[PDB]
Amino acid sequence: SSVCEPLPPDRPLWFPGSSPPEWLDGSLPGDFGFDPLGLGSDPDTLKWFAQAELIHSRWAMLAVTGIIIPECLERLGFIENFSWYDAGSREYFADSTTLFVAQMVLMGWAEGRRWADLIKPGSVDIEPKYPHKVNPKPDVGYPGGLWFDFMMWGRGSPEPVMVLRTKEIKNGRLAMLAFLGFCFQATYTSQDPIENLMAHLADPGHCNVFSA
Amino acid sequence: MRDLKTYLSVAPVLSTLWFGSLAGLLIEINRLFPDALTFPFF
Amino acid sequence: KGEWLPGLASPDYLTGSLAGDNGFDPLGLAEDPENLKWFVQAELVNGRWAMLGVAGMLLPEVFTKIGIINVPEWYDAGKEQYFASSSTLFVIEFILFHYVEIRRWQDIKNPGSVNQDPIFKQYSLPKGEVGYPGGIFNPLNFAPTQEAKEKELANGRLAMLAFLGFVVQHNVTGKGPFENLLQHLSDPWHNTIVQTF
Amino acid sequence: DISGLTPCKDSKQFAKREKQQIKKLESSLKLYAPESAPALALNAQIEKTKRRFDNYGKYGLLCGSDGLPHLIVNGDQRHWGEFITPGILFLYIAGWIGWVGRSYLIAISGEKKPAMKEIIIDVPLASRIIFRGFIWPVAAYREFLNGDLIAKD
Ligand code: CLA
Ligand code: CLA
Ligand SMILES: CC(/C=C/C=C(C)/C=C/[C@@]12O[C@]1(C)C[C@@H](O)CC2(C)C)=C\C=C\C=C(C)\C=C\C=C(C)\C=C\[C@@]12O[C@]1(C)C[C@@H](O)CC2(C)C
Repeated sequence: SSVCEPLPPDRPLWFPGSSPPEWLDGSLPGDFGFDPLGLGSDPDTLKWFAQAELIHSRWAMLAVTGIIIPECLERLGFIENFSWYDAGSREYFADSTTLFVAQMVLMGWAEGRRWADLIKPGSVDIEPKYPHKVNPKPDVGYPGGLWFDFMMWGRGSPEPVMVLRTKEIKNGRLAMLAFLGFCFQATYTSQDPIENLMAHLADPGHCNVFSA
Repeated sequence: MRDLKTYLSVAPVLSTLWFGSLAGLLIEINRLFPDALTFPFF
Repeated sequence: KGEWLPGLASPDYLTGSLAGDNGFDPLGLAEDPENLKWFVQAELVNGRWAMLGVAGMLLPEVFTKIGIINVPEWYDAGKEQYFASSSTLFVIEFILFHYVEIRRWQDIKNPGSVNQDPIFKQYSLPKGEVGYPGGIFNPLNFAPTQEAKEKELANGRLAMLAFLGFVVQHNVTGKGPFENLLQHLSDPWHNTIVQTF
Repeated sequence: DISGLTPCKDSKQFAKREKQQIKKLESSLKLYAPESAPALALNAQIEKTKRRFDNYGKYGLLCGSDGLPHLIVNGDQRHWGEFITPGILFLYIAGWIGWVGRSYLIAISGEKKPAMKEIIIDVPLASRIIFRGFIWPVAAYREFLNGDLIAKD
């Protein structure tokens, strides 16, 4: 039920007809053999890179959400003067430098607990114990937990665990690329992402990157 | 990447990385605090 | 006894026997056991002196502000005129600190060496552990249980950083500690270190 | 006023040196348009020069008959910032380095072929050893008292 079964060797690859490398057997989610350079050779380092991909993708997903959804609300008439690449320069309280150090303190606690999970899995355990009940030992990056799996979707309730982790990773790789598009086309157009979408959808031919 | 971290661990690659970082540090300090001849901060 | 960074393991030289042993030795200083039993004493004495210092440079200020008793603010307290000179205090604080600190030195060198008076040879001290003399240093006779030693070292580690905070909140701020606390409680998000610099 | 040196905020030759360098920069500033980028760089250098001379004025530097900041390295407190406060800041940092590279050499001393870690530095081991030398003076002190600082052959 909850085993994290891998993908088969005859799985879809990033490049059909190509040989997948031997260090991408399929144990990780979203394994399509993408390794033209082979940065995940050492498996002790490929674990760290899988955790890197997972956290990078989760942050990129929350970020693309926090960029496009609030812009949809601005178009609906909820938020004023919204522009994500100028939303750090605009005014708040706490000067944006007290906010930074408070952020570093709180995220240092959080990401330090996550780091202690990465170095040694059982150190910072949560989901407190109960009498005559066994909380299952989780994996790194997928802690389960009362705080991060309160709907119990991680152990494989609606779908298997491998396909759900692959959903996370694929949706999140797409979000990572979406945020790269945000960081690039908000500086080479000096405009809004949703505005750029509607502008390309107006005339897809001539409203492309080559106009600028 | 296996055996690239061993190459980057080698004495000249590691020395150029350390001294590039260190030289950039000194360079940016001298941009921030140029023309220094005393330590007045106590 | 506990752990300061759960991702890290307590080193082999910190077996949890000592008081305050949360396993904090990332820089491997107390790796030799002689260094460990010397730095236990250095911690205890710096922490006890820091507790006395903080209590003697903060409690004057929380009583000056509320007006119960007016007293200087620990940095203008040297320039005040006392019944002796500015150096006579240093002479006395040398004469009768050399004696008490060298006797503590002889204690932390060999424990059972220095426990009786030079003058009144009968009034000895009980055989307590090193850094915890007892006897006339325990007149109310509160027991030196391990929980009490842990409480001592915790308040002392806190008072050490409190003194450091005082020195750096007068070095690059110019004002006193409690005034800085009231300035923080006035507007916490606008009266911090990242506004002074 | 030690060693027969007037201070630099009071030395007329120091201000004359300032004015000479500033005029030498301004004579190179006339050839460029006042809004152009070389002119702005020259003006930034001019303000750098002016505040450099002001800072050598305010930091207690002593100027001789030639009108140049001399360093009094003897031990006078007024000029500790010229030699001793940097000097300790050297002996710390330098003693960081030697206490690190020594400690590393002791940590790779017990290997089979310990020479292939001299040319191929263990970055994890070196990063563990690097911050050991942060508070190096107490480690060196205690190792001197424990005899671990000097090999016994
Ligand atoms: C934070 C970035 C990041 C990281 C660390 C990983 C890490 C990993 N990926 Mg994932 N991946 C990512 C982003 C990332 N990915 C994105 C954005 C995509 C979509 C484009 C994919 C698509 C993908 C597929 C399809 C597959 C993987 C696989 C893997 C594994 C092997 C590759 C490896 O070790 O690379 C380590 C990578 C890095 C250390 C980052 C590279 C950093 C260097 C400096 C280059 C960066 C510049 C870049 C080229 C700029 C883009 C330019 C733009 C024009 C496109 C490993 C777990 C394989 C796997 O087994 O899945 C689990 C697999 O089949 N990835
Ligand atoms: C050995 C002889 C010698 C000496 C004593 C000096 C001394 C100096 N030179 Mg000269 N120089 C020399 C040889 C020498 N130089 C040679 C051989 C050349 C040709 C290559 C030059 C070319 C040269 C130029 C072109 C310039 C200097 C400058 C300087 C000054 C350096 C200011 C600076 O950036 O430091 C600032 C301090 C640092 C960079 C050290 C920072 C170290 C880091 C941050 C760690 C410190 C913190 C640490 C953690 C401890 C904190 C304590 C605790 C909290 C832990 C200083 C007076 C500059 C100057 O101002 O002119 C006077 C300048 O412009 N020198
Ligand atoms: C003794 C002490 C203070 C004593 C203060 C006194 C008497 C004050 C007296 C006065 O104010 C009054 C009463 C009244 C004023 O009128 C006069 C004065 C004179 C001004 C402070 C110690 C203060 C000591 C401090 C701040 C020490 C901090 C040490 C730290 C943080 C160590 C960290 C680590 O060493 C460990 C723990 C383990 C390693 O492995 C890793 C690292 C990280 C290296």
